[PDB]
Amino acid sequence: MLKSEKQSRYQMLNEELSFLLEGETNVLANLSNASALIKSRFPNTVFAGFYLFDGKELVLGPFQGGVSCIRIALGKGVCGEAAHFQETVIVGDVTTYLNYISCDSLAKSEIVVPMMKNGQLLGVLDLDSSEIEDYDAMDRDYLEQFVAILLEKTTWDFTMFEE
Amino acid sequence: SEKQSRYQMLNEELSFLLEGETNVLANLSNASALIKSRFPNTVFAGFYLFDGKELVLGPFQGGVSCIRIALGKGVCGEAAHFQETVIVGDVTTYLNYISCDSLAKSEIVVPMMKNGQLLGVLDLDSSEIEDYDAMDRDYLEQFVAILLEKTTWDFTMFEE
Ligand SMILES: C[S@@](=O)CC[C@H](N)C(=O)O
Ligand SMILES: C[S@@](=O)CC[C@H](N)C(=O)O
Repeated sequence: MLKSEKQSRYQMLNEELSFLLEGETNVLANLSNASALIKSRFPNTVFAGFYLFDGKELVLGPFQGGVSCIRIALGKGVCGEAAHFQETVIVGDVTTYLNYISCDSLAKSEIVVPMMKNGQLLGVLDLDSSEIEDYDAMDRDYLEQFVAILLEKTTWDFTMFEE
Repeated sequence: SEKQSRYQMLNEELSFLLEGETNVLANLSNASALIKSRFPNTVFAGFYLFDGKELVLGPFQGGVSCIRIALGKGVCGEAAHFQETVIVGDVTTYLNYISCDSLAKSEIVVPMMKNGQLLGVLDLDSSEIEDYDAMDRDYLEQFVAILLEKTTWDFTMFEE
């Protein structure tokens, strides 16, 4: 995908997220549709979704794709690395990468943007592509701005679903 | 009509995934992924959880969808209100239907109950007409049963 079109796709992506979340704070509906949205803008996406922090590790959250890894310990895997340092992590080639937890998929490249609030790790937004070297700094800046529109629009509260 | 083995392989696959895993989020999320990958005509496969007064979009597989469904509204509100699995053979000639995907032609919603409480519903949309019959209701209610006994409805570990 051309750089100018990637840039454009991301501009409509982040705007649409703002339009979608306008007036909606539910973390469940937001996290869910967010993954649906990303998946609809990037065809190479083989996985788009979240992994939330259960307090001790990362457990699978709303996502788009095939059956995936359930839990992930910090430091381990691309997602584990990201959650640890709390910084985006990109992987050009996943087949020659050393710390990559392969939960199937035809993922050749992957990126993980950490979600943070009040110095606390809420979890991570992760995307896998069917193409090698498919994520760069452009993807990094827009996905972080995405996560930012997400958290800014979402009240991290699961209260309403208990009992 | 061997839609049974398909569903057997599916439900056996399900128990295996929840084997030693009770997190509501991890479980509901993979359940939608599992259904989706196992049934080709699936346009939407996911859940709508009850927030106290209405249905609210939860872990699903599909395009961007409706966020909240009032009880009694649409096929999801129906299934929720009557706490009984509902089936629609032709989504277009069904009056009380809520469209969130233009490619959906038939739909089946199966309620999720626990201790006389509505937890939510499992909603499946197909791109084919009358693609769901009594066989789907049996096997999907069998899916939900297994899902609800191996899953602890607890979000507390994500709060704060
Ligand atoms: C859904 S599945 O792709 C997840 C985890 C990830 N690739 C890892 O190295 O952490
Ligand atoms: C996600 S979508 O298929 C929603 C709706 C449902 N068919 C309606 O009658 O409730």
